[PDB]
Amino acid sequence: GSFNSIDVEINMYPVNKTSCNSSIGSSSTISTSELTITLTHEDCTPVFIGDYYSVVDKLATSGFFTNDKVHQDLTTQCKINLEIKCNSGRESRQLTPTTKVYLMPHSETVTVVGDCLSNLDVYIVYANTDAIYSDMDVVAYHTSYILNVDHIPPNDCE
Amino acid sequence: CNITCSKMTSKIPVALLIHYQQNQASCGKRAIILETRQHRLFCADPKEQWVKDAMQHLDRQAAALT
Repeated sequence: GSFNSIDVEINMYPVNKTSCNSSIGSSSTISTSELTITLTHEDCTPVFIGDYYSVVDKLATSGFFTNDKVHQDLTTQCKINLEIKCNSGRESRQLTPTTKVYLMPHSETVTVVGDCLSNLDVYIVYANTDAIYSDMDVVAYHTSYILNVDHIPPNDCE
Repeated sequence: CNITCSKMTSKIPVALLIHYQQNQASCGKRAIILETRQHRLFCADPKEQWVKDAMQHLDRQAAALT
């Protein structure tokens, strides 16, 4: 039941700003002038080492990633909080994922502030890269139709 | 040709990259193919330092795997 790697993938539509500012720290953020994404985690052993954000048209992908050099301590429970805030917002509801069973321990919360996205997918990927076959828990949220972002490269912020 | 190099990709975090390959002369632009953790391919331009370092990095990983 262990894992050693976490990925967060956020796809959004439609978005207008492309210049972006990012930070990995106790509070991890990806910011444009129209959007703010914030990641806090707690008791998570794998370490986040960067984030990304790339847009094609008004279609964007973005997210946060750890390396895979360390496994999750199984005596504590990794907790992932993700907030997606419109700079033009007020109402702050959280989100419900596709139901499903998981082989690894973790908790996650996705909060959304604002109404500026027609489309929003959010994937949290807990992965055990010490597996022979693909060994990933995938917690998925959708607010409408599932966007395709293959073909959009995960560029760093700029 | 599974891929033909139109636009080149701008900087991708070296941590997200898992493989690179020389692209066929026949395929498209004679450039480098990059593979990401998400199982995706993008065409990069070998002259940029970033791509160069990326390559020396994956090269470093492939050795070690041996």
